[PDB]
Amino acid sequence: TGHCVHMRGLPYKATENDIYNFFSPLNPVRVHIEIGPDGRVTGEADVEFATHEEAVAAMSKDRANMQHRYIELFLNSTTGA
Repeated sequence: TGHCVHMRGLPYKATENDIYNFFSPLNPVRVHIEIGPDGRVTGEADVEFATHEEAVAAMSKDRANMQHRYIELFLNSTTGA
């Protein structure tokens, strides 16, 4: 669908909208929210953006979700998309 950006270490309140609205005030053109059982555990997701430029603006704050603390936030795409 879009660009995409990866996340590992997500908390017991992980949701698709949770993860991308902390990545920043961004708009993923898609999300996949991916975890242990049901959205509560170690989460392991990827999110699909309006370009390396939407997603690199996500690459600005990393540490910033889990009770103020950190997730493996990393690009994996190119602005093609």
